[PDB]
Amino acid sequence: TNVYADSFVIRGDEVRQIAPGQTGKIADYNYKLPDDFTGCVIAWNSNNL
Amino acid sequence: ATRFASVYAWNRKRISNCVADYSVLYNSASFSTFKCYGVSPTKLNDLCF
Repeated sequence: TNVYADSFVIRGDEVRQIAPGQTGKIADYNYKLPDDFTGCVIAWNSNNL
Repeated sequence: ATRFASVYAWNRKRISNCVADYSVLYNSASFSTFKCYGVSPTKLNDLCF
């Protein structure tokens, strides 16, 4: 019905926090996913940019 | 601690008769891995052992 694309940059060690039910400085204070999340999470190294 | 024990002779310290603040540890963000089994990291501070 609709699609929302969210984009941001984080440390490589923080990518593991971008998942439903996660906690930590990023998940708690920056970007929280719902318990019943239905989307996809895509991430890649940007040390070149 | 300045020097840790060798894993074959892993050190153990009993913690008892004291008040903890696990939020100071978890929110330190200094640890690469923080995994809990049978206890939630956030609720850990609202419990007694």
